[PDB]
Amino acid sequence: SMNPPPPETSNPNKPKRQTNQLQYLLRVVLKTLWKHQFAWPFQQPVDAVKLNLPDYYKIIKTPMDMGTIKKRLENNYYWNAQECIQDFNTMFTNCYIYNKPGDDIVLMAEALEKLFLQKINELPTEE
Ligand SMILES: COc1ccc(Br)cc1S(=O)(=O)Nc1cccc(N2CCCC2=O)c1
Repeated sequence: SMNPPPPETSNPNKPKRQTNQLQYLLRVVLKTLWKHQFAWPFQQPVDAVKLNLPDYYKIIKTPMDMGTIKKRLENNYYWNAQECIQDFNTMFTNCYIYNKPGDDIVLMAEALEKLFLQKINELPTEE
C-alpha cells in the first residue's frame, strides 16, 4: 500500500501520433539508456517497500521511470516527442530532488542524462 499505482502506459481517450522522432526515441534513445550499466534503478517505478524508502512518495508526487516510458513508447502513448522528453526529464529531476548530490544513485542518473542529451542532440527533424 506504500506504493502508488504506477503511471499509466495507455489511455484510450488521450490523443497520440506516431512520428519519426518518437520512433527515434524508442529505437535509439530508450534502447541506449536501457542497456546501460546504470539503467537498472530506473527500469521500473520506485518500489518504496522493497527499497526501504518510506518517505519517497511523500516527496516525489510526479513519479517517472524508464519502464513506464518504454511501455508508453511501445504503446504509442505520446502526441509528440516533447511529451516523451518531458517524461525523461521528470525522471532525472525526481532523482536530483530526492537524493543528495554525489550519491551513487545521482551519479548514475547524471551518466544516463549525459547519454540522453547526446542522443537527443541527434534527434532528426520531423518527417
Ligand atoms: C541503498 O540503495 C541504493 C543505493 C545506490 C543505488 Br545506484 C541504488 C540503490 S536502491 O535502488 O537499492 N535504493 C534506492 C535508494 C535511493 C534512491 C533510489 N532511486 C531509484 C531510482 C530513483 C531513485 O531515486 C533507489
